[PDB]
Formats: sequence, structure tokens, C-alpha cells
Amino acid sequence: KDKSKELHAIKERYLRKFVFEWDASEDTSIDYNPLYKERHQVQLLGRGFIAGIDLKQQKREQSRFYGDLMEKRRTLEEKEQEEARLRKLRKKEAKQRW
Amino acid sequence: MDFLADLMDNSELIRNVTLCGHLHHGKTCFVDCLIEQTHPEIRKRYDQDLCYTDILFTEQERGVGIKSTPVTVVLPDTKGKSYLFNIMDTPGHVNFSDEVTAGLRISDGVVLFIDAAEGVMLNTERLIKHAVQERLAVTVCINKIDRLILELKLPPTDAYYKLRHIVDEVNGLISMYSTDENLILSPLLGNVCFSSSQYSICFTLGSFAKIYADTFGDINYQEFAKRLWGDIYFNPKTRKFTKKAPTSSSQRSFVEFILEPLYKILAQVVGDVDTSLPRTLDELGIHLTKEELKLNIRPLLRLVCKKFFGEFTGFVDMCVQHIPSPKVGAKPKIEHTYTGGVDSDLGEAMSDCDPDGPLMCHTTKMYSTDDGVQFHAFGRVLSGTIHAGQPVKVLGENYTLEDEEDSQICTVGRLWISVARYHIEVNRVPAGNWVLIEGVDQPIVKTATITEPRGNEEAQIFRPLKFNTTSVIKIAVEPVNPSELPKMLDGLRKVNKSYPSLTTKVEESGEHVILGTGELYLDCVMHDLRKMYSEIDIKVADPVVTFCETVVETSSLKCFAETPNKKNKITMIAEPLEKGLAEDIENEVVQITWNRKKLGEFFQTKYDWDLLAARSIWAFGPDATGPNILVDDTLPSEVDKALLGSVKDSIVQGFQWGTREGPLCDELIRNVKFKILDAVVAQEPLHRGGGQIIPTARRVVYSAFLMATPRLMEPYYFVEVQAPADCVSAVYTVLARRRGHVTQDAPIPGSPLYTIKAFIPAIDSFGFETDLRTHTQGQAFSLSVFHHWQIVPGDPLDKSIVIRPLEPQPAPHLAREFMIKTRRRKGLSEDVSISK
Amino acid sequence: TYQRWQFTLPMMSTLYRLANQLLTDLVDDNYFYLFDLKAFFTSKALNMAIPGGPKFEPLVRDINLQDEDWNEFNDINKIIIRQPIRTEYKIAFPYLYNNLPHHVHLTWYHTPNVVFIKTEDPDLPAFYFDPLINPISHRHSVKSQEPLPDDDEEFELPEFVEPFLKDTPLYTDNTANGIALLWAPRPFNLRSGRTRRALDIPLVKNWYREHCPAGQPVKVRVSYQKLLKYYVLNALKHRPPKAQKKRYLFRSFKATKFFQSTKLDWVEVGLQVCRQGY
Amino acid sequence: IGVPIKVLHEAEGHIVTCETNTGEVYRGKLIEAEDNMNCQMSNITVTYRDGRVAQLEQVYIRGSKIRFLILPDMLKN
Amino acid sequence: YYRFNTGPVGKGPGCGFWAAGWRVWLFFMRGITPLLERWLGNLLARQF
Repeated sequence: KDKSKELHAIKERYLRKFVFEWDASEDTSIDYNPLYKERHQVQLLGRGFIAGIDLKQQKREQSRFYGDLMEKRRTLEEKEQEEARLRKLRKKEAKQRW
Repeated sequence: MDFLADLMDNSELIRNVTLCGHLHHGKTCFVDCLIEQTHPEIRKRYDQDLCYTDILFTEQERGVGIKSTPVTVVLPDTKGKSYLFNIMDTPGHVNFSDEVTAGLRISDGVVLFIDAAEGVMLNTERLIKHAVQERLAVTVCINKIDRLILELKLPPTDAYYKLRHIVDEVNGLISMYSTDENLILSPLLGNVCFSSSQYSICFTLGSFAKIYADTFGDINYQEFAKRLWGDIYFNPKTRKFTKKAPTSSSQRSFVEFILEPLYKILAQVVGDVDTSLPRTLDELGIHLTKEELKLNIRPLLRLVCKKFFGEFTGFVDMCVQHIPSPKVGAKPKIEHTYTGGVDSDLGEAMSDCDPDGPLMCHTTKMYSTDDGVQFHAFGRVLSGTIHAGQPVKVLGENYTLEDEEDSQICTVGRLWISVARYHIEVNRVPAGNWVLIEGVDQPIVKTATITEPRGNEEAQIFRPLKFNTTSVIKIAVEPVNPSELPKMLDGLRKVNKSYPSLTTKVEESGEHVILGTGELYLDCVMHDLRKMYSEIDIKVADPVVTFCETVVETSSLKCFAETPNKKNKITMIAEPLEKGLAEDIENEVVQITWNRKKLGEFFQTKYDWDLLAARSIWAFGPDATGPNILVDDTLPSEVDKALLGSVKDSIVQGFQWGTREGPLCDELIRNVKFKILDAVVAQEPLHRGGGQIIPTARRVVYSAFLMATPRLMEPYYFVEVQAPADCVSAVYTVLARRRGHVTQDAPIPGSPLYTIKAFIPAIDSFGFETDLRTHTQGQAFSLSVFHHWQIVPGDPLDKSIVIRPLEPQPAPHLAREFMIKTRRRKGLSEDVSISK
Repeated sequence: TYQRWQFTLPMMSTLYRLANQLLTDLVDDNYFYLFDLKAFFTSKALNMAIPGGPKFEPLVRDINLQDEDWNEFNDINKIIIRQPIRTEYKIAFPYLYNNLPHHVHLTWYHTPNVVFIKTEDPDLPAFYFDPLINPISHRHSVKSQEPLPDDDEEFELPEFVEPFLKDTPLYTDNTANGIALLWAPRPFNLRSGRTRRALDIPLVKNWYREHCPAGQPVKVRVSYQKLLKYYVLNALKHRPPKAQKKRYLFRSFKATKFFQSTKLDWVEVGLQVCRQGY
Repeated sequence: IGVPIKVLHEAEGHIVTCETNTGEVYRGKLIEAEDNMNCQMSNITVTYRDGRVAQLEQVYIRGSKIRFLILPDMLKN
Repeated sequence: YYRFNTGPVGKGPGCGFWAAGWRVWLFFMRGITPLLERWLGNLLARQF
């Protein structure tokens, strides 16, 4: 299908009635090119926080590549500090959920 | 302001320097800071930088500098008087670096720039290597020092270690490029200037020492700079530079006394208004007004850094210390640029840089006037003084003593040598200073030498300009309607003069082909053509890559062509060149002008070629640089040796013509070891028709290439794609789609970013950067420069399945359809004939 | 008047902390590669619309560039297409990949990659080598190719000469907040400026200006594209000739004897207006 | 940092003359200019008070035995 | 709503960001009001 998609794309390149709301026939995002269709989300190496996206969900939805790399690169003291910080964060989260 | 013209007379106070940059933003920011320091009238706006080096509107809108701006002024120094600096700011793009190549002949000193956070880049490394091969002084500038201080917020010790690593990498690259003992570069040596180019924060070790002396005490600044530059450590109890590092918890001298005050000032300013309290300002010896304090964080930091760090005196001192005056530096430039040798009497006089001697000015830059109708030839005046109205003979790049018609006489109007204000008040300019000669633009295209009409009758132009990059992207040009075809052609000529890298060729198929290096380069070419040089709307074609023809196997049978005069026939066999010889010959390692014994020794030592083969007549393509070499292996037992000597010039002309126009696609052919087997010809001069050899020679070349195994070759572009770590794997995916191969991948030292060096074929390279940037959602950035020719898969002449008009061909079928399309587009016969 | 506000850095720090929910984390303009106003301008100036960009009605019929006849060089028999010439290629370089570009706009090429590390824990010092930052080769390098000074023979420095800024903390608690604010979006980058009205502060503006709300239904895409079309059409025609005389008609009506001034609750004014409209 | 010492340091590299306290006038290119007016020149012409003139390949005169110095007119602008 | 109900928030009608449409309606009303004022003045006058 992708080969035929490129084929007809190149062919195209070279060769009152009131409405309640918008219609889906005007969508333009449909691109067969998998690189363009599937664009790598810019997570900013664990620093990408979209506005409307839920913070907890975004942390869950994060690829954790940056987090895993930081955990590997963190020293023993850095690991201890991170563990303490996450323990305090978990205690705070328990306080809010209470 | 007459001192600007007064200082031009002193040949020892001029500092001819050209700049380089990883990106044009950094270098132009420094140039704008210099202009603001020199010119108090122009002040950069808070919203955006002035960018005085971006004269073109295309560069201003796009954000990337287009044309080099040779503009600077007289600048003061801490321990010296004002010297008339003239700096040719260069664009910071891989392709646009070809324009910087012109600056290589404008000045004899390159003040290279390297970003602190970004570190070494492909453009910076290429520029450093080219400058080393150009025999010019190199003074490095750590640019965007605020990035490590502010953007990265690295610890001061870590920042110093990163800067030292960058300096060490630069020194290693320089040492690899050149073996000269002057390759040592360090703040102690004075070859490194820390200039962020933002907030006007530039200094050296000497600048910091002078600031310390001014603040308090009477410490000798030279000794303090020599001591505090490195990691020699400071002992407070001994109160001296103690290389043994006695104190346990002390920091290095540069970190303790140079980086630490800058970090403290930046933290006080950015941290809070109460952090940068009036008490802190008084402790720093600065009393800013209430209005300056009410400004935003960025303007306040800029004002504080500018007021605290003087007026860029450290850069001037560093340039004066190492970049020589034109009188001192003219001799190496005379040796390198001049093809007439420094031993010439006129050449010897030029090496002394005598204003009262002969007039020898080399103009290589080309600049359009405001109206765009006329041009102005910008170039250095090596010798003599040019006067307004004085006639001069402008010998072109192709001028030679064989024919005097290659040069024309023209008058020189107003000079407009001064460029900082872009004024034309200059009347005459002495030797060693850059002059913008007006009125001589018509006889000369680019890189031509003007000289006095009757004073000298044997002086010749300098060597033709050479570029590191090679124009491989070709695009056709046609008018929308032919009715005003010549007008567009006029603009085309304006394109050829303006851009040295762009090559305009009138193909036999009636198509005007523009050859450029990068996609952005050709886009800027077309924008300038349509908007400025030719207002006519221009239709284009899909970008195409110039292809090469190579051999893989030796010729099966000999091929002979007979001259019409009494059937004088020459027979030859072509063989593939030895592996690794192509890039060696193409790198100007060995020239045909070398002595026969020297060439024989080189070939016997490196490539172990036979001494008899080396002693044979050698052609080595056009201008002795073509990878396709020709060796006249004719047996001395035959009586044609005298005839071969009498036909050596014709054979060489035929070989170079065949190299320029091959049998397939009539394109350039490389790495072909054409062996002239033998030739039987009547000794009578009448039978030795000059026009009967070159066509026969090229027919023999075509038949031998057909006799040998033919292959197509595409230019693989080197791309140093920098990207964040997370997208790095995804970046490879892009190279997966565009038939790319990853050569190397390393993290950026001291930066979260990650560089990947890849080798993308030129056919799929068109728009590769756009795909990489869009797919990575605007995070990854790339920069592609042509690296090397690689043999394309398939066989050009093998009978393969015809590809669909709008469908990519399979890998084995690429060569044949490339060959057929190139042959048809060029206008020659599409079908390849074995008989022909 | 309540027109201009002069504030302090910590207030920006805490306001940015609170507004992180409504503000995206993007800091470099390279993220808006082909979604800046100039890219949409040059897309509208052409028939082609980028997949993330809305469609448009062409300014003119443009029948000349609609379907050109086959020419000697324009023939597809000779043009080789390794990869499709997508709308991204045309928008990126309008003057190269587009026959007869005509009236177009110019897009910014690139911005240096913003190398910034957002603070994760306030207690940890700001000037710290973050683990994400790549390590550097701490090579011993016993060799001394670099120049070396004298060994305890020179450089006699007075004791009164301090390393300039001394007795001042290199790292303070407010350093992280300020250096984070230095790379804030437009509203928080300014230390102090002038006010804006309530109705002309578009909070959602930064949302659709992003590339896409990835992982959304088709209707969300359509809504984003249509609203981006409306925004770009608003951006196109923007020139005020209105060199007014500052005749405040409302103030004149207030000064008119037929009306008077008073103070009352907003709900009372609302019910008054409802009764007046009835 | 004096104005006359700064003008003497900025005048280095050009042709200038210097008349010492002993009557010897040395004219040439100022190669190096010190802070205390010590001028080191190369290829200078020295004329004594008796009228005898000579040429020196390189000399360095201190400011303690120097009376006055005349620089070019390019430093006035 | 898409963002409000992005995560743990329910997919119900509980969304409260009226300012985004409030500003648009304010702008459209500002554009419209000249017409209403002109017609009301026409009626208030005698040349209706």
C-alpha cells in the first residue's frame, strides 16, 4: 500500500445547507510516509511536559530512556539522593491521596 | 575620523584577518559587538541583534549569513595603540564555507571560532584543515562562553575541564593537519580568546590580568597571564603559582581567579536584582543607573558584562601578538598564492610589500551595487597603490603569458576601500590593504589580478582559486517564456560573478545548468537570481547529482583508432587505478610538474609502481589533478618514441578531453589508469595532423572504458548530524529510509547532545536534512558536505528492465537508468553503442 | 492606571512554577520548525498545504501553474525521483523546489540548540554536573606539550590582590530560579513590562501552535487545523491605518449631563443590563 | 596611563625622530616603545652635535638621556 | 475537553476553561456592535 501510495502521490504531483460543526473530510495530516506519519515525540530527554497532558500520565507515557540513562550514570551518592527525593515525593503523594 | 585613513598608510599597523564560525550567528554577533565598540552610534536592540555583517536581506530573513562581509575598523589595544583591523566575516554553513575559501586569499590569518557548548563541529574542523593547508595563522576563540555558564549551569571546575578538552581537541586537529612547531595554542601562548560574543563578554588571560592590575596593585599582567592561564594551581600561603598543587581543596588558577568571578557575576545578575545588589555592584566597581537596573535580565546582564569587561582589548592584543602585519605576512602569501614564484623580481618586490613598487592587486570577491546593475571587485592590493581613474590591465584567472588577449584594460573609479560605514570616500589605497575596485568588474569573472598597464610586461596573475567543497548538485534553469530569455541569462551572468562556488554551464541540450554544493546554497542562488539579478520568473527542474564513471576490471581487448592521414593508428588498454591513488592524487600530493625521478621514487615507495611505468609520460587528468591518470607504456623497442614525443601534447589533450567528457553521460571520469599500449604513425609531419589525434584519442578512451568494466559513481556526502540522545536511534531510522550508512556516533563531551557522522548518497541527500528535522519534531539538526565518490550498484550499459516513470528503481537497476537518463538529458544519444 | 508592572525575580519563579501546567516545556524555536507563521504564509501562498497545516483557497485561479504542458526538459521521462518531493521540501526551500514561486515568504533556517537542564530538586546545588550531561575524558596527560611556567621562581602577587569577587556565594538559592526563568516562554521572560487586557491573552494559543497533540482522534486534528487556519488568516491581514484623534466617546458620554456615575456590584449591573435590554 | 606615554606607544612602527640630552638625534622606525619612554628602533640614522652622521642597524635608547621626540602627523587625527 | 480529560480526569462533561471561547465571543460581539448601534440609532431617529 505504501508503494502504491507513493506512486499516486508522485502521479498527482506531476500528472443554505447549514452545518452544525466541522467535518472530518478536511483533515490533512494523512501522510503515507511512515517517518512523517510517525514522528518521534520531543520528550526533551525527560524534560518534555505538554500543557494539557496529565503530568502523572506523561511520566508514565514517557519513554524513560532519559530516566534509565540518568539512573545508570548516577553515582552511589546521586542514587541515594534520588531515592530520598522519590521517597519524599511518594510520601507527599500519599498525603494528597489521603 | 581621518585617523582611519592615516593608519592605512602604516603597512605594519594593518591586521588582515578572516573569521570562521560553526554557525554564522556566533561570528556575526562578535562582529556586531566589535562594530558597536568602534561605532558608538549603532546600538543593538534588546529584541534582536543588529547583525551588521548580514548585508543581504536573504540572510536577515533566513537567519543564516549568505555572503562574506569584509567590514571592520580601527580598534584599540590594552598595551598598544589602535590598529586598523579589517575582518571578513564568513558564513557558518558547510556549503557556504566555499565562500570563506575566497577569504583564504583575502588575508593570511584565520581567527577561528568554536562554540563552548557545541564544541568542535564538522564545519570548524574542515575550516581548520583548509586553513592549515592554506598556510595561515590560527587563533581560536571560545565562543558562547555564557552557554556553559548559563545554559548548562555546569560547575566552574567542570566548565574549565570542558574548555580545556575543547582546546586540546583543537590542538590535536591542528597537529594532525600541520606539523609546524607553531601549532601550540593555549591562553598562556595567547592563541585562545574566550569571547562569548553575547553580552559583550570577551577576554584573554592577559585581559583578565590587566583588569586585575587596574582594580588594585601593580602586578605585571604578562607574568600573571603566563601563570594563571593553565592548571598550575595557586598557593595562598605561598601566594604564588605552585605547580605542585600544595593546597588540598584549592581550585586551578584559571578556575579560581578567572572563571569564578564571571560565574559569580552571572549568578548575581541572573539570580535576582537583590543578588546583583548595589552593594555587589560597588564591590565590582560599577555604579549602574536606576534605568539600567529597571531593564530586563538579558539587557541588564549585557550592560553589566560590557561595562565590566572593557572594549574587547584582549582580542585585539591576541590578534596583534600572532596575526602578522601585511609586510611580514606577504612573503608566505606570495609563495603560496602566486603561481609565478617568489623568486621573480616583481614577486620579490611584492614579498617586501612596497607601496611605491609595481601595482599587483588580486581581486577575488565580487559585490553587487545597491541598484544591482553594476558590480565591484573586492580584493587585496599585494603591491602598489591604486588611484581613482588610473587605467589598469585586469588579467583574468585564465590569463597566461602565451596569449595577451586574455587580459583587458579598464579604468578604476571610486575605491570605497572602507567598508565599516560602506562609504566610497576613499581615493587611493596603499599596498597590503583591501580595495573595492569599481569599473573593472566587466572584464573579470572571479579571482583575477589587476596590474599596472605599462610598468610591468611579465607579471602574471596569481594561481586560480581552489575550494575544498565540490559542486555536485546540478539544477536546470529555463525562463517561463523564451521572449525575455536573454534577460534571465544576464542575471545568470550576475550569478556567476557573485558566487564563486556556483558554476553556470550551457549544456549542449540547450539547458542552462547551475552547479552548487548544497540544497540551501542553490536555493539562495535562485532567490538572488529571481529577486535581484533577473526579475523574470524562472522555472526549474528537480535537483540532480553530477555522476562519475569508473572501472572495476581491466580491459578485455585492446582498442585502436587510426588517424585519417595514411592510417596512423594508436592502440591502448585502460585499467582500474590502484586503490587509494584517487584521493592521493586529488589532494595535490603529486603534480605532473614534479621531476621524473621524484615521481618515480614516490610511486615506487608508496604504491610500489614499476620504475619504467613511472618514467612513462604521465597525464593525471586535467590540471594534473584528475584521478583518471594516463601512463604512456609504449615499448621503447618501437620506433614511435620520437613520434610519441612529437605527439605527447596531442595525446595529453585527447586524454584530458576524454576525462572531461566520458563515454557514458559525458561526465567526469575518475580512477582510470589509462595505459597507452602503443602507436604506429608515419614520421612525416604532414601525416601528423593535429586534429586527427584528439578525436581518435577520445574514441580510444571511450572504447577502452567500454572494454573495461564500467560502473557509475555517486558522491557520498558526509553529514555530521547533531541530535539529542533520545532521538539518536530514530536518527538512524532516517538514514535507513534514505539509504544512509552510519559511519560513527559519539556523545558530545560536556553536552547532552550527540553527534552522528553518516555517509548519505547524494541521490537521496536532497531534502535529507528536512526529513531529519521534521521527523525528529524540530529537535535534530544536520549539515551535509560532499565527502567522496562511491561506486553505484549495477552496470550502466547492462540491458536491464526499464523503470517506471514515477517509481524508484531497484538497487541493481540504478546504474543503467541513471546512465540513460543522464545521456538523454545531456542531449547526446541515449543508447550506448559498443561500436562507438 | 494599573498599566505597567515592575516585579522581582522570585515572583516570576513562583508564577512559572504555578503555570507550568498551562505552559509547554518547549524552549527552543527549532521546535516550531515548519509551524511558524512564515511556513504557513508560504504554504497559503501556494496550492500545497503541509500535513500539519490547514488547507487554503488559492488566491487566484493560477491556471498557468495548474497543469503545464510537457516540455523538452519538464518531461517525466528524464526526471528521476528517488524520494517524493513532499510539501515539506517545497516549504523549506520555496525558491528551489517550486517552479514559479512568485509571492512567498522566507522561513527562519535554524536556531542553536538550547542546551538547558531544568531543575529537578531544589535542594541539590544548581552548578552541578547533571547525569544527563555527557562525561568528558579526564585524561591524566602526563605529557607537557602545553607551555609551562617557572617553578617557584616568579609570579610574586600581592596579598591585597584578591580574586575579584570574593566573600560572595558562587551558588545561591535564587540562582536556579533565575536561570530557569531566563529560558521561560514570552510572558515570563520579561522581568517587568506593561499590562495586557483580560480578553486578549490567549492561553490556548501556545497549544495548537505546537506540532500536534499526538495520540488524538481525527476530529481533534481537524479542529486544530481549522483553528490554525483562522489564526494564520488573522495574522495575514494586520495593518492599522487608524491614526485616531483619541476621542474617548465613552468618556464623553460619562461627562454628559444625561448620565451619572456610581459604584455597584457586577451582578447588580448585569441585572440592570438585562432589564434595560428587555 | 599617561596621554603622552600612550601617544608614544601608539606611534610605534612609524618613522619618528628623537633628540637626546647629549645632542644626538636618532631618526628611524620605532620598533618598541616602553612605558618610561625607552625606545628601541632598528635601522636608524644618528646625527651627533658635531655634525657627524652614522647609521645603526639596531639601537635602544632609554628615556633618562632623551630630551624630546617628534612623531609623524598621522597621530594628530 | 481533550486536555482536561487527558488523564485521570474523567471523560465526562467536567471541563472548566470558558475563557478560550469567552474571548472569541467578546471579539465577535465587539465586531457586531457597530451594526446594532447604527440600526438602533436609525430607529431612534425620525428617518427610519
